[PDB]
Amino acid sequence: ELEFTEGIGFDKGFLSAYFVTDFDNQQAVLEDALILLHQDKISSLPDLLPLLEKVAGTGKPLLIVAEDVEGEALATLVVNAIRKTLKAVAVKGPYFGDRRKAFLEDLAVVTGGQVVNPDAGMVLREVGLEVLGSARRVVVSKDDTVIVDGGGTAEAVANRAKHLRAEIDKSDSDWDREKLGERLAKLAGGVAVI
Repeated sequence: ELEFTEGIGFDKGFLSAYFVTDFDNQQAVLEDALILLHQDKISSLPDLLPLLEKVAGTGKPLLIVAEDVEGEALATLVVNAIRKTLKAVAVKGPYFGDRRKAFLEDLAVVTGGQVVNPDAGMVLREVGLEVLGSARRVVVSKDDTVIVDGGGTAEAVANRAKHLRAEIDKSDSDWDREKLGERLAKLAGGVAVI
């Protein structure tokens, strides 16, 4: 079809009500935000602090999409979001297994960021603003997240789309093909135009 819903979204909402910016619509709204995509779970504050201090210094709000966010890391995130010293929201990644990791890569592609993957050998404590994606607008609801106009490049998006189409033609499972198809549809609507 030619119709599509603006931005890229998934059925995962905020991890804490303390991140809510508008209780009328029960959602957290971020404008011109920075986006951290983390493969694993974020819990250690020391490991996350260095990047958070950098982000806090930028004045832009932050969306965090990880396997899960908890412990002392979630706490300082909540606290600083309340004080507004760092307007942020933490959300959990949508799917599971390879599909889960593949979707974070999709998000990184459309937002122009880089997935932080400790399993690959990366270390959060040493990453800078370069690993962060960007989006003109982010809206996190109780059970869903939508990202509008990501900062990804034309070639990264085009290549990812070509990659998904190839996966669709080499798939011998209708169930699988359909999942790939929905990722392709979402991908397209997440990037910024003009």
